[PDB]
Amino acid sequence: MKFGIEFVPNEPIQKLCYYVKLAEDNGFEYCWITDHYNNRNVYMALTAIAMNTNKIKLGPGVTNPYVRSPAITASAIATLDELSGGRAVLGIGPGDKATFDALGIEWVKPVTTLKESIEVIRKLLAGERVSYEGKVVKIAGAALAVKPIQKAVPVYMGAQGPKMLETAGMIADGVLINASNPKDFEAAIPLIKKGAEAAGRSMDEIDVAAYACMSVDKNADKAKQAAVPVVAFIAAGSPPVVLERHGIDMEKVEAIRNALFPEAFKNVDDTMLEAFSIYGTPEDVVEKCKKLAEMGVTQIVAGSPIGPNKETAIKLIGKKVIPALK
Amino acid sequence: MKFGIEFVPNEPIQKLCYYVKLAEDNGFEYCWITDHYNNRNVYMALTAIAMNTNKIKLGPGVTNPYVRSPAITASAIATLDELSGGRAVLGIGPGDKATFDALGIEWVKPVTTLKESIEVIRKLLAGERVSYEGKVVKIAGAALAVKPIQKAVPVYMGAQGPKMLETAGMIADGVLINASNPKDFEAAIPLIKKGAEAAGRSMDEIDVAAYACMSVDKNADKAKQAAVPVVAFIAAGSPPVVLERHGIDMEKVEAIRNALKSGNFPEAFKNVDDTMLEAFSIYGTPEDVVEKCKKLAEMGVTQIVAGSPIGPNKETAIKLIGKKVIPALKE
Ligand SMILES: C[C@H](OP(=O)(O)OC[C@@H](O)[C@@H](O)[C@@H](O)Cn1c2nc(=O)[nH]c(=O)c-2cc2ccc(O)cc21)C(=O)N[C@@H](CCC(=O)N[C@@H](CCC(=O)O)C(=O)O)C(=O)O
Ligand SMILES: C[C@H](OP(=O)(O)OC[C@@H](O)[C@@H](O)[C@@H](O)Cn1c2nc(=O)[nH]c(=O)c-2cc2ccc(O)cc21)C(=O)N[C@@H](CCC(=O)N[C@@H](CCC(=O)O)C(=O)O)C(=O)O
Repeated sequence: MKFGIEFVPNEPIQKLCYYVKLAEDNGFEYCWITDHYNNRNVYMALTAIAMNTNKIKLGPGVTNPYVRSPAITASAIATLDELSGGRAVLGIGPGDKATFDALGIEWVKPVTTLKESIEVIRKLLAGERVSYEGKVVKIAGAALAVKPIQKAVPVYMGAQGPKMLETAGMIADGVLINASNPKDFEAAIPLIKKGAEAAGRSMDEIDVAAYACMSVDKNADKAKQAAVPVVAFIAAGSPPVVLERHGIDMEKVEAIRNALFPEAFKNVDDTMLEAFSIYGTPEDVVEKCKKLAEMGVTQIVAGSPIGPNKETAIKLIGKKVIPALK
Repeated sequence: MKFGIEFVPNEPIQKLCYYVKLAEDNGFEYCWITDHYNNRNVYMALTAIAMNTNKIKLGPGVTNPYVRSPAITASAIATLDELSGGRAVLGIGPGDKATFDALGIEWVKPVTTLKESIEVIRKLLAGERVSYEGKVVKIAGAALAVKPIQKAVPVYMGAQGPKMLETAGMIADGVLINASNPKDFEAAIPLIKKGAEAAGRSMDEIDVAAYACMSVDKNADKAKQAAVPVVAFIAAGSPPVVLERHGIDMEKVEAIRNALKSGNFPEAFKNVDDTMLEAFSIYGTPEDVVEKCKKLAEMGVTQIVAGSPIGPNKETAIKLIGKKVIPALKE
């Protein structure tokens, strides 16, 4: 099993550089930084991370076709790959309606715009002159001067909806799914497989990644309790099909959505902690990851909280979780 | 053949970080930075270099037991290995009398000092609490809190003389020999092998490195011209044994010795001839240099250090070596 780590660049980048180097020392293989206009800029954070790291893969987790021209994205990814000596990965997704409303941006065909941005980004990274008259994305004679070091920078798609999961199976080198429980993947992987069989691809070409809420501590209950605030936020934002897949009292969920705080947090129960987070001792967490692996998951991203204390939990994971899971 | 690159940190450290990143891009595997009190500090240079690189191995080429405590050398190396994610190498040598006469440092038994220093550095790096009552190095209760990432950081000895070569066979993970010609390695690798056999070691455990003067250019004569000033210095400093081995006109040498002594660089270079260029440098076209490196591999060289001048232009030369030399010699 491969492990990733994710951070919002909402603290001074030096602190983030410490966490990621700590993650590299502890055998994490992927570093994913969120991209939102209100936080520190993702590529500037990835530059500093690159300079403080040596082996860990890194890149946006995830950017999108809208807040920058896909041409700019491609050139940013190439710069990162150059600087890091061939370690870049491109996490890319459609974004969200709240953002583009705020920014005055049209949320044009999410699935198509993404598919086509990705095809255009792959070609520019290959050093091709690109003339591409898509439905949404339209390029005329663009070329990069900057080159990546890798022949093909991996592209990981964020996908929650059915079409995106299938579109990912057809084009993506990997898929980031905001899920933490094996049932979420029993459903979504066939949807990716459908796309992958369609396009002639084996599932060996596709890193299915669990972008999970993790919370590991030496004390099971200290760990469980660190999970609670993120779990309460998940339950709120989940669509009913997920609510029905794991069997969640929409009663609590109206009480959590409403309370949102300590009232929101009080209504979080054990079926929700089962459903939206890998929590427990290292031995509990090692077991939950084993199960996700049987379901086709090849990367687990230890998202927030990483534990009650991120620093302590990164180290605990390095000592007692990563080596037990190959 | 693995390739290394050498650099004196005598320009702003950002310029050096560019050259090393460029060498990494171009497939060089080792970066060796000299350690002399008059230039930029070797470990501050290596720190910056580590932050601008990702996979090239890096270290001092070479430090010595005298200008810092060996315990300070150990923790500096551990700090480098931590920062770089496990890429450090410790190049270490006895230093030189001229420096320690300048600095008021007694050049005590260079071979026993070096062996004892290397042994203490390794025990320190292995995390041991160290009490060591050597003939020169005496340590009581010392222990590092800083830990390397590599279980064993490699130790490369710089070695020109036969007792230093023998010692390297017994204790070193690699040997940096300042020489560019197969005749030097014919003479030296038997000496290394004797120490290895005495210590019970295979020669697969030992990276024999030619710390060479290299000058490559699409134009062989331009390459040759660029190597002269460095060759002038190597001929001048060569011990007497080395110059007869290669048949250097010893009168052309003294003329080079006086000119550099006075700082008369143009007079020094006027006295360098083809015999010293073939003796003390690897020069010419990429095809020429590839052939010369194969003749070095034949004597038992497993790393070539593309030392100064690298080429007429360092930046151009690093790229040409990357494109036309390293791939040809890559097992
Ligand atoms: C757009 C939406 O896609 P979704 O897969 O359900 O959810 C998208 C999320 O993944 C998206 O919000 C991500 O960008 C969020 N995301 C982040 N978004 C950000 O931009 N920044 C972040 O840092 C970020 C982090 C993050 C981390 C992990 C991750 O797991 C995702 C991340 C959707 O509606 N998908 C539908 C497509 C429906 C649709 O849009 N149809 C249109 C277009 C179809 C076409 O024309 O091709 C139509 O009917 O015409 C589906 O899958 O069926
Ligand atoms: C001490 C001297 O050793 P040497 O092997 O000739 O030293 C030449 C170089 O290796 C040495 O000067 C290096 O430190 C110089 N050097 C630099 N030295 C620096 O300190 N900084 C540098 O950056 C540097 C760069 C460098 C790069 C490559 C390189 O290959 C050498 C480098 C010597 O005379 N050795 C003889 C005699 C050994 C000896 O001293 N025996 C004594 C001592 C006995 C005892 O100590 O126990 C005796 O028998 O009485 C021998 O090897 O046989």
